[PDB]
Amino acid sequence: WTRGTGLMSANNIIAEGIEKLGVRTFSQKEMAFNILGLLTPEIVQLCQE
Amino acid sequence: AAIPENGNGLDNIDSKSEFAHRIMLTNLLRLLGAVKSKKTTDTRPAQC
Amino acid sequence: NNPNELTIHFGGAKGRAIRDNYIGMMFETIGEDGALKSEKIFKDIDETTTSYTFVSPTGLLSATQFTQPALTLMEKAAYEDIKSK
Repeated sequence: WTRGTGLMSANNIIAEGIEKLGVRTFSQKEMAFNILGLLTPEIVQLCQE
Repeated sequence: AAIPENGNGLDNIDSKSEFAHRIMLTNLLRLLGAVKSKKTTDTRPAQC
Repeated sequence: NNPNELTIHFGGAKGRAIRDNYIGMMFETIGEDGALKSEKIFKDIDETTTSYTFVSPTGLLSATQFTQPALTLMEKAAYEDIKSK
């Protein structure tokens, strides 16, 4: 769940709601952090096998 | 890359959905399939 | 097609099988002082290196470690052609 602008502005009002279950949503700088961590040199060698 | 499409149900798979399926899949594979043919070196992988 | 520089890439499974050729190629040169300087000169290729670049401003075929395998291949190409006749 990425919380961003655009056409998902009608969905940001319930991100607080499903986070009360023990689940977490993400801002765009967080799914920035989460995919750039797939480019670490230990994942990079792991993708090659 | 993707297209914003919404309201296209199964009865309304329309031309914006055939163009979004080409953007997101049947020409994403041609994008990965073309970086393959331009590679000649097996020592440089391209992490998709 | 003589380049001015060449990047060697240490890529996947067979690419890590290529850079450990370069790690094992270690020359030892003791100094004039008698002390055995057992030192590492290839800091540039180690267990984290994924690419190394050979640089020569004149051209690679004029650089020393590439000019001499180009000759002895050419001179054996001319010899074995002469020998086959």
